[PDB]
Amino acid sequence: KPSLTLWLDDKMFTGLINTGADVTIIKLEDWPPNWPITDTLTNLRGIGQSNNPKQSSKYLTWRDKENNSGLIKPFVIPNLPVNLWGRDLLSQMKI
Repeated sequence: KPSLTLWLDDKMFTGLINTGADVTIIKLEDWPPNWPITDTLTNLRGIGQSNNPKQSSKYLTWRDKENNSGLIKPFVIPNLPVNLWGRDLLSQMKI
C-alpha cells in the first residue's frame, strides 16, 4: 500500500509513504492549531523560504496500530495536498 495511518500524540493522521525524504511533512490544514510550531530556517528539499515552512516545536510521540512507538519532529507547511512520512519516521517502524 502507498499510505499509512498513525497517531502523532493524541491525533490520528494519514499520509503517503515518502521514503525518498529524510524528514516528515504534515499539511498545515491537518495541524492542530493548539500545537506549537516554530518558523524554521532548515533547508527542506523542494521547499522555499517563501513557503514559510515551520517545524513542530516539540517532538511528537508516534504510535502505530500495534502500539509500537517512537518520536518525530515533523515540518508543517501550507498548500501541501497530503501528509508525507519520511525516513525520520519510517526508519523507526517495522517495514
